[PDB]
Amino acid sequence: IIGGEFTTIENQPWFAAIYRRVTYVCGGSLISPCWVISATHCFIDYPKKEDYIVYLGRSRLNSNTQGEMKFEVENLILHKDYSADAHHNDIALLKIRSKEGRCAQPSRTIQTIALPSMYNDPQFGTSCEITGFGKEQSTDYLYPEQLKMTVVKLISHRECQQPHYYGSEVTTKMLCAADPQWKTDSCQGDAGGPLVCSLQGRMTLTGIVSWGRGCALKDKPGVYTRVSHFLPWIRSHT
Repeated sequence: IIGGEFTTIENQPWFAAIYRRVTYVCGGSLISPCWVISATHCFIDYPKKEDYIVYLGRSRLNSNTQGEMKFEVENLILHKDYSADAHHNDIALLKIRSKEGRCAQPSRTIQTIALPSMYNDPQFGTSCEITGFGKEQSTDYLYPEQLKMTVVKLISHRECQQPHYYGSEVTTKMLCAADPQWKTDSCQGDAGGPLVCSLQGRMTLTGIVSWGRGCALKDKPGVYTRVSHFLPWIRSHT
């Protein structure tokens, strides 16, 4: 996360920290006790489910947050229509199961996030939040030890397709979001994480961090998987 602020898991209780056996891989979001949703490009190079570890209720990258839960990946579902270069259908599902053979157990540091209703997204200009352990600066080598979050505004497909933006690289299955001053944004390491918006009432997983040209660059918004356009897929796989 470029700019923004530090936070603890209490402020984004559905955030899942995904690692590979051990280094960090990507963020994710708990949509149900047994299911975490993320981005396929995060695991494409290592599709083997047994190579991953998922944590819930974790606020620190390399330290065990008090109250956290650790899970193995019982099923790593990548999207069969995924394609790259811009990422298409960048969505993935991880069915979690602890060594005790149980799914997530809700708590003050672990809760689920509601999915959007079919094709129901906030109006462009709406402020939403993004969370992750990604770089705080494009030139950084290290990722922050403390979870971060920030606010970005939804950009219409109209605007995002403009010349100076992404033109045709962005599709209707993607959502663009950025800061009006381009001073804050998601970055390397934030992929798979949540783009949460208050949809007239409740916090809703409107998007999943997917891709972007650089980070916090003028006319280069963050691009997110448009969750409200993947409900059939999520439904059929859960």
